[PDB]
Amino acid sequence: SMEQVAMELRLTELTRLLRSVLDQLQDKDPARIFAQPVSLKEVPDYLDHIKHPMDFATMRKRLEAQGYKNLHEFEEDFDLIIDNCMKYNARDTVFYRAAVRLRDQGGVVLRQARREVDSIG
Repeated sequence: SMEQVAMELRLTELTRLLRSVLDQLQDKDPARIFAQPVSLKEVPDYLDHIKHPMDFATMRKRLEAQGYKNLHEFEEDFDLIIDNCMKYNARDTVFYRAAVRLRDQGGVVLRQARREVDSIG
Protein backbone atom coordinates (compact mmCIF):
# COMPACT_ATOMS: atom_id res chain seq x y z
CA SER A 1 0.00 0.00 0.00
CA MET A 2 0.96 3.62 -0.48
CA GLU A 3 0.18 4.28 3.28
CA GLN A 4 2.79 1.58 4.23
CA VAL A 5 5.39 3.28 1.95
CA ALA A 6 4.68 6.71 3.55
CA MET A 7 5.11 5.24 7.07
CA GLU A 8 8.35 3.63 5.88
CA LEU A 9 9.61 6.96 4.53
CA ARG A 10 8.85 8.59 7.98
CA LEU A 11 10.79 5.76 9.70
CA THR A 12 13.64 6.27 7.23
CA GLU A 13 13.76 9.97 7.89
CA LEU A 14 13.63 9.37 11.71
CA THR A 15 16.52 6.96 11.17
CA ARG A 16 18.44 9.73 9.39
CA LEU A 17 17.88 12.21 12.20
CA LEU A 18 18.78 9.55 14.88
CA ARG A 19 22.00 8.70 13.02
CA SER A 20 23.01 12.36 13.30
CA VAL A 21 21.98 12.45 16.99
CA LEU A 22 24.00 9.27 17.60
CA ASP A 23 27.09 10.84 15.96
CA GLN A 24 26.78 13.95 18.03
CA LEU A 25 26.35 12.01 21.30
CA GLN A 26 29.22 9.76 20.55
CA ASP A 27 31.52 12.81 20.07
CA LYS A 28 30.86 13.65 23.72
CA ASP A 29 32.70 10.40 24.52
CA PRO A 30 36.14 11.08 23.05
CA ALA A 31 37.75 8.52 25.39
CA ARG A 32 35.52 5.86 23.71
CA ILE A 33 34.44 4.46 27.15
CA PHE A 34 30.93 3.73 25.68
CA ALA A 35 31.83 2.60 22.19
CA GLN A 36 31.56 -1.15 22.64
CA PRO A 37 29.75 -3.67 24.96
CA VAL A 38 31.36 -4.32 28.26
CA SER A 39 33.42 -7.51 27.69
CA LEU A 40 32.13 -10.52 29.68
CA LYS A 41 35.58 -12.05 29.23
CA GLU A 42 37.12 -9.05 31.10
CA VAL A 43 34.19 -8.34 33.57
CA PRO A 44 32.81 -11.88 34.07
CA ASP A 45 30.38 -10.74 36.82
CA TYR A 46 28.87 -7.90 34.74
CA LEU A 47 25.50 -9.46 34.06
CA ASP A 48 25.01 -10.16 37.81
CA HIS A 49 25.05 -6.36 38.20
CA ILE A 50 23.63 -5.01 34.99
CA LYS A 51 20.54 -6.61 33.49
CA HIS A 52 20.29 -4.66 30.23
CA PRO A 53 23.80 -3.78 28.93
CA MET A 54 24.06 -1.12 26.28
CA ASP A 55 26.71 0.66 24.21
CA PHE A 56 27.00 2.85 21.05
CA ALA A 57 27.81 -0.07 18.71
CA THR A 58 24.78 -2.02 19.79
CA MET A 59 22.61 1.17 19.33
CA ARG A 60 24.12 1.64 15.86
CA LYS A 61 23.18 -1.94 14.84
CA ARG A 62 19.59 -1.36 16.02
CA LEU A 63 19.45 2.04 14.23
CA GLU A 64 20.69 0.64 10.91
CA ALA A 65 18.02 -2.05 10.98
CA GLN A 66 15.53 0.88 11.51
CA GLY A 67 14.80 -0.60 14.87
CA TYR A 68 13.94 2.71 16.67
CA LYS A 69 10.24 3.60 16.01
CA ASN A 70 10.41 6.91 17.94
CA LEU A 71 12.88 9.13 19.86
CA HIS A 72 11.74 7.76 23.22
CA GLU A 73 13.08 4.28 22.28
CA PHE A 74 16.42 5.72 21.26
CA GLU A 75 16.69 7.82 24.44
CA GLU A 76 15.90 4.73 26.53
CA ASP A 77 19.00 2.99 25.12
CA PHE A 78 21.16 6.13 25.62
CA ASP A 79 19.99 6.38 29.19
CA LEU A 80 20.95 2.68 29.74
CA ILE A 81 24.50 3.43 28.63
CA ILE A 82 24.79 6.20 31.22
CA ASP A 83 22.77 4.58 33.96
CA ASN A 84 24.50 1.16 33.76
CA CYS A 85 27.88 2.86 34.08
CA MET A 86 26.81 5.01 37.01
CA LYS A 87 25.64 1.89 38.87
CA TYR A 88 28.57 -0.46 38.16
CA ASN A 89 31.31 2.11 38.70
CA ALA A 90 31.89 4.21 41.79
CA ARG A 91 31.61 7.98 41.91
CA ASP A 92 35.40 8.50 42.15
CA THR A 93 36.13 6.63 38.88
CA VAL A 94 37.01 7.77 35.38
CA PHE A 95 34.13 5.66 34.10
CA TYR A 96 31.46 7.21 36.28
CA ARG A 97 32.75 10.71 35.57
CA ALA A 98 32.72 10.05 31.86
CA ALA A 99 29.07 9.02 32.09
CA VAL A 100 28.14 12.19 33.97
CA ARG A 101 29.82 14.31 31.27
CA LEU A 102 28.08 12.34 28.47
CA ARG A 103 24.71 12.78 30.19
CA ASP A 104 25.18 16.56 30.66
CA GLN A 105 26.38 17.19 27.16
CA GLY A 106 24.00 14.73 25.52
CA GLY A 107 21.07 16.54 27.23
CA VAL A 108 21.65 19.57 24.98
CA VAL A 109 21.57 17.48 21.79
CA LEU A 110 18.53 15.49 22.85
CA ARG A 111 16.61 18.61 23.79
CA GLN A 112 16.85 19.97 20.20
CA ALA A 113 16.29 16.51 18.66
CA ARG A 114 12.95 16.33 20.44
CA ARG A 115 11.95 19.71 19.00
CA GLU A 116 13.02 18.49 15.46
CA VAL A 117 11.10 15.22 15.73
CA ASP A 118 7.95 17.08 16.93
CA SER A 119 8.51 19.91 14.36
CA ILE A 120 9.16 17.83 11.16
CA GLY A 121 6.73 15.14 12.51
